[PDB]
Amino acid sequence: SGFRKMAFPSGKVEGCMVQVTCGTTTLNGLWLDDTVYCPRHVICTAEDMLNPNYEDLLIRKSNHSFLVQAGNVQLRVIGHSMQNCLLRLKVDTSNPKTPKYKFVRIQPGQTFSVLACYNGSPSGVYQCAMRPNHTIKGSFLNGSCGSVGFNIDYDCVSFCYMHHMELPTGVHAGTDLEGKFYGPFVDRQTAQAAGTDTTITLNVLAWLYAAVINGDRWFLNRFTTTLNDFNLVAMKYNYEPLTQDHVDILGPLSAQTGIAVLDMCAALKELLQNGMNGRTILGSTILEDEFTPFDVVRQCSGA
Amino acid sequence: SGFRKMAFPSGKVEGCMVQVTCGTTTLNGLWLDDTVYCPRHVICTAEDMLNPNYEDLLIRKSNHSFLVQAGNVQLRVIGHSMQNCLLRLKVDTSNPKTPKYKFVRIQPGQTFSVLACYNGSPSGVYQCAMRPNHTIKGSFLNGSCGSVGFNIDYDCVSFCYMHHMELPTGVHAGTDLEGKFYGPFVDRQTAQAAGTDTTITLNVLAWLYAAVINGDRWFLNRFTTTLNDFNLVAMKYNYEPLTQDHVDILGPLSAQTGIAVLDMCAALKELLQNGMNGRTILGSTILEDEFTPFDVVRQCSGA
Ligand SMILES: CCC(C)(C)NC(=O)[C@@H](c1cccn1C)N(C(=O)Cn1nnc2ccccc21)c1ccc(NC(C)=O)cc1
Ligand SMILES: CCC(C)(C)NC(=O)[C@@H](c1cccn1C)N(C(=O)Cn1nnc2ccccc21)c1ccc(NC(C)=O)cc1
Repeated sequence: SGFRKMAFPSGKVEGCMVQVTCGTTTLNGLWLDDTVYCPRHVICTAEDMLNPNYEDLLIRKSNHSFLVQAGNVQLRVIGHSMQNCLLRLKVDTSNPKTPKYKFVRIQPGQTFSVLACYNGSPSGVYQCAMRPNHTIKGSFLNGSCGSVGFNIDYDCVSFCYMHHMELPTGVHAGTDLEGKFYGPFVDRQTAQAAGTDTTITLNVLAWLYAAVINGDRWFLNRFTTTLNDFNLVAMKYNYEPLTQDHVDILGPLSAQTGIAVLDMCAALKELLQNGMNGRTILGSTILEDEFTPFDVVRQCSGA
Repeated sequence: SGFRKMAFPSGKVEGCMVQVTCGTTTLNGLWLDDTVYCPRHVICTAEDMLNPNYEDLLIRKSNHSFLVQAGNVQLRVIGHSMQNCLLRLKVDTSNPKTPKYKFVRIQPGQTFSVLACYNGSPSGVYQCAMRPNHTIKGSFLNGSCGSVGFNIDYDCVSFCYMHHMELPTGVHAGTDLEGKFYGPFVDRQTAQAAGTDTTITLNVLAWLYAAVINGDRWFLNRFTTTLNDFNLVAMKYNYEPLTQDHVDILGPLSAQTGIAVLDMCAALKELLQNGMNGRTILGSTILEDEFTPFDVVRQCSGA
């Protein structure tokens, strides 16, 4: 019993974290096989950040310009190149702790674990969602760039996020591991801002199923709804429209609990319109949207 | 920026987790140097759980009765003994991944990370508090016994919890790593129940300081209070009394933010009496009590 925001164990990722220094700037990199990946902004002076020509800035850098440390062991850089917003530093040693891995680009609404790191040293782990506006509501301080986000599936690590910057509202932006940003953001000094965000409807419905599995049932009613009529209430309360794909994804949780997807939608509609009337759901007074259907099933497991 | 429930990176602990089997029962153990620690109930049949004489049950067990696996490598048991509610299984191999470590008994209100494990394989990590009633509100399924809780301080792992059981209300009980239970609980079948719990006042005040550091200030007022007058409101709303020790602990956060401890107490008193009036604090509508002052300082870091 119980339901917690839960992160993947971080060890397989800790074994890949290194410190990358270029001049006075230090941040983190990810060492997989004989390559270290890190944000390309590591090569920039403060002045360069205002209008960087990264191609031209990189050409003036030498392999010797980069100091890479794995723990207390220096790794010699033998090649450097750029891939989108990442630097790929080829090194003289293949990481013996490289896990089975994949690079994946995740979709808005999906969740992942973040291993916050400073100076190549892991400091904490937490679970996030990629928001509809392509930011994450993380916890990052200066020095955290190059920290990564990931999921783990049967000992295979799917890396999905590398941290590049904080935005003025204090939320966070980065790239996939091919170096393409999530969202319209750019790695240079501009007035860019996160767009308006939305609540992740599918995740809220998942979390209601989790509540039911854990014994909180008070919000279930005898009301019914159609997809159209639900989406009218979603729109008013700044929720994403529910789609048929979303309904299908909720099939397994619906079958386990015996509550029809549209019946849970009727429960959510009443929660939106009326509040909780002094009650809690899994100890929350807010409707949580950072658990996916997969997270619920994984954590509540079998029987 | 940002403030998240954050766990310690779990790698140093993952390297210590093993699977312990006795007959048809499998659970987890912690392998440090040449010893594996696990809950003593691993030796029990279902029938034994009703009235176990552990001393007598253990004497009939052989070193050969225990199957211990670290990953896919079998570790041979060369001695067995009991320490309070734990078994200590001496093994033929010292764990080469044993970190610097200490065993500590934590106090109610303090937080720690839990590495949930099944069949000796880590599955997830999350942050908990030891509740005033000596339980934890964890997320554990059958098979999770022997999962551990810990903190990390400069590469030293302080182990503080080993999981033994779930209680009827769905909260969780266990021991320190000397095998002494937290709370009045026992490792046998009885009608034992968690006692009434209380909100951890010191932690709520910490989390309000974290909000201020992150830019949420709306709850600050011009009101003042005394410790006595605050404790009257604490008592009514089922909060722990604030003590002078608690006030002293909040010194650093008070100095950083410039808000006097008793002035934050006046802010909390109004929040308790009046609600939020449609506002949130760090995205919460509830007053969070599972961050200690140390957690706030660690996560918000320096400047
Ligand atoms: C957080 C404050 C603002 C909104 C102003 N943004 C930046 O400072 C940003 C940036 C400044 C100029 C361009 N960008 C993208 N940046 C980081 O966010 C970096 N960052 N990432 N996570 C952070 C968390 C807290 C603070 C800064 C953080 C950053 C990145 C690289 C540099 N490099 C050099 C040489 O100055 C400086 C700042
Ligand atoms: C969770 C349900 C109840 C409240 C009935 N308690 C137990 O089953 C308990 C227990 C049963 C009898 C004595 N105790 C302490 N126990 C575990 O909790 C175990 N446990 N720990 N975390 C759990 C999470 C979910 C379910 C069980 C969990 C447990 C421990 C060992 C056994 N051993 C054998 C041979 O039967 C059986 C049950």
